[PDB]
Amino acid sequence: ENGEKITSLHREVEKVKLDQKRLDQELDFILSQQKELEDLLSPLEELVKEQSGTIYLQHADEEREKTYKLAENIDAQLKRMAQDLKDIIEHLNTSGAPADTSDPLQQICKILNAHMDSLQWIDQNSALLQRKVEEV
Amino acid sequence: IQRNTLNIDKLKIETAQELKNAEIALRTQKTPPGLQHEYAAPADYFRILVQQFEVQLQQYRQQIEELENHLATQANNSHITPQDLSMAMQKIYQTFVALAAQLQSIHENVKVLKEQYL
Amino acid sequence: AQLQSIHENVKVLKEQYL
Amino acid sequence: DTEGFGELLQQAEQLAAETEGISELPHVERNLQEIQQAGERLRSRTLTRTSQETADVKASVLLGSRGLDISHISQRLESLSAATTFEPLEPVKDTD
Amino acid sequence: RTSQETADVKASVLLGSRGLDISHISQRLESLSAATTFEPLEPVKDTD
Amino acid sequence: GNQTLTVNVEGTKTLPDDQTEVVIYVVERSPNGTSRRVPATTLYAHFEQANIKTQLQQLGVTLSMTRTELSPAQIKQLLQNPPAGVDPIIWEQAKVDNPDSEKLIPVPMVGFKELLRRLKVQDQMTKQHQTRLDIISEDISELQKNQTTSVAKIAQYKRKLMDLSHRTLQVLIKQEIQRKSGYAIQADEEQLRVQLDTIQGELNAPTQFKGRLNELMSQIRMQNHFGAVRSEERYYIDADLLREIKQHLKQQQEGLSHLISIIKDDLEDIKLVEH
Repeated sequence: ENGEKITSLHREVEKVKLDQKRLDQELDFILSQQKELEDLLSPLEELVKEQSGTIYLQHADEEREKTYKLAENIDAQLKRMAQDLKDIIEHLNTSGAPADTSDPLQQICKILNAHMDSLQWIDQNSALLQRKVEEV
Repeated sequence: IQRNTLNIDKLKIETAQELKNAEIALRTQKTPPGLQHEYAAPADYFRILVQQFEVQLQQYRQQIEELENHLATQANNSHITPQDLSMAMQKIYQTFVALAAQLQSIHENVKVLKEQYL
Repeated sequence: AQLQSIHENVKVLKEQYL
Repeated sequence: DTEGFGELLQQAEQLAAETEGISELPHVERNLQEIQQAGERLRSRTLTRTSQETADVKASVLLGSRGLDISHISQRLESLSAATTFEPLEPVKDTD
Repeated sequence: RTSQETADVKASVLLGSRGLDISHISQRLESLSAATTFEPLEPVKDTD
Repeated sequence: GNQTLTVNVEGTKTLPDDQTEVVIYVVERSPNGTSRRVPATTLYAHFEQANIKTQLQQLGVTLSMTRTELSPAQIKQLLQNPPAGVDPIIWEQAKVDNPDSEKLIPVPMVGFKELLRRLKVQDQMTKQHQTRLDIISEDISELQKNQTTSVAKIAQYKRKLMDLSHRTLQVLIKQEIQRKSGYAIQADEEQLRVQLDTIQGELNAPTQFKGRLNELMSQIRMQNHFGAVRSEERYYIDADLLREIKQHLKQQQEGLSHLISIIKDDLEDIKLVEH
C-alpha cells in the first residue's frame, strides 16, 4: 500500500516540477516582451524630447496640453488609488484574524467565505452560460 | 503554482496590449504629417483609456461600498455565536441547492443544443 | 411519497451509526 | 482523530483561486454576518430564475449524478441547527 | 401521514432515481380518463 | 569478454544480513551496427550453467533469478498444486483471501525463520520507502521555493509594465499635442476633456473615493485599538459535533467542485457550436 502510494506521489511531484518549468519560461518570455517594448519606446522618448522644443502659438495649443495632461494626472491617481485600496484590504484581512489560526472556528469561517464566492462565481457564470443558450 | 499560472497569462495579455499601444506611437511618428490626420488610432487609444478609467472608477466604488458594508456590521458583530454559524451554514447550503437547481435548468439546455448541432 | 419520507430517515440513522 | 479543518480550507482556497478571474485588487475576508447576508442576497437573485417548487429535486438530479444525496445533508443541517451546544458569556479581560 | 403539497414531488425524487417520470404517466392517465373510447364491439370471434 | 556484448547495472539495493540485490541487463550489438537487449531468461540460461554459476559465486553471488512477467498460464499452473506440506483447504482459501489477483500471488510461510526473513525484508523495505520520502521532501523544497521565486518575478514584472505603460502614455500625449499643434480644439477632443474633467471631479469630491478611504483608515484603527481590549469567548464546541460540521462542509465542497466542473465543461462545449 505504501509502495503504490509513494509510486503515485512521485508522479504527482514530477508533474508539478514540469508545471513550474512552464511558468519560469512564460515569465522570462514576458521579460523579453517588456525588454522589446522598452527598446521600441526609448527611441520615441528621445525624439519626442527633441520635438518638445516646439513653440506653442495659440490658446488651442495651451488647452490641448492641459487636456492630455489631465489623463496623465488621472492615470497617476488611479494607479495609486489601487495600492491605497489594496493596503486597506490587506490591513483589514490581516487584523480581522485572531492570533491562533489552529482554531476550528477561524478555519470554518474562512471555508464559508470561499464557499460564498464559489457560489457568487456560479451565479455570475450561470448568468453567462444561459445567455449563450439565448444566443444560439 | 496555479496562482502563479493565472497571474502569468494575465501579465502576458497586459504586456501584449502595451506593445500594441506603443506600436501606435511607433506608427504615428513614421506617418508623414500630410497623412497624420488620416490615422485615428491615438484618439482611439485616448477614448479607450478614458473608458478604462470609467470602468476602474465603478470597480473602486463597489469595493469602497462593500468595505462600508463590512465595517458597519463588524462594528456591531461583538462575538461569534454558534447560531450565527448554524444560520451561515444553513443560508449557504440553501444558496448552493438553489444554484445547483439553476445550473440543471441550463446544463440540460446545453445538451439539447449539442444533440441538435453535432 | 410516504416511502421517500422514511427511506431518507434510514440514511440519517445509517451515516450516524456506521 | 486529529485531522482538522485546515486540510479542507486548503481545498476551499483552491476552489476560490481556480474561479477567481484575477482582479486588479484583493478580496475582503468577511465576518460571519456579511457571510449570512451574502448567502441570502444571492439566494434572493437565484429564486427569481428558479422556482423553489423544483429546486431540491433539480439539485438532486444534477448532484446525485455525482453521488451526493441532498436530503441527508439537509436533515444533518436540521439536527446540527437543533443541537444545544456551549453556554455563552465570557468573563472579564486581563486586569481591572 | 404525507401532505399532498409534497406528494408528486417526493415520489418523483424516489422513482426518478430509478428512471420514472410521474408527469408523463399522469398526463397519460389524464388522456386515459378524457378519451371517448369504443362502445359495442367490431366482429371478433367470427365462428359465432 | 565478447566485444558484441555490454553489461549494464540498472539498480543496486541493500538487503538484510549484509547482502545487496543488483539488477542487471545485457545489450548485444549486431555486425550491422544495431543494438538490442538480451532477454532475461536467455541471460539467466547463461548464468545457471555450472561453469558460469561457479564464477558468479567467486564474485560473491549468493542467489540468481529473473524479474520476468508470469503469464496467466504460468500463474494458473503454479496455483494448481498445494506447496510442500501446505493443506489443500488452506491453499484454495488463500486464493480467495488474495486482495489483488493480477499484482499478488499466494506464497507459504513455514516456521518462525520464514516469518523473521519477511520481517527483515519489511524492515529493509520500510527504510527504502523512507529514503524515497526523504527525496520527495527535497523535491517539494524545490517546488515551494521556485513557486515563491515566481511570485517575486510577477511582483517585479507587473511593476516594470507600470514603468513602460506610463512611458507609452507620456510619448502618446506629446505626439498628439504635436500632431494637432496649431489646430483649433476638435469635437473628439472637447468630448475627451469633458469626460476627463468629470473624472477629475469625482476624484476630488470630498465625499467620494479619497474622503471615504481616509475615514476607512481611521475606523479600522479606532476599532482595532478596542478589539484588542475585549475578552476572547473561547467556545468549547464538541469533537464529534466538529466531525459532522467537517463532513457537512466536505459534502458541500465536493458538491461545489462538481458545479465548478460543469460550468467549465459546458462553457468549453458551447464554444464548439460558435465556430
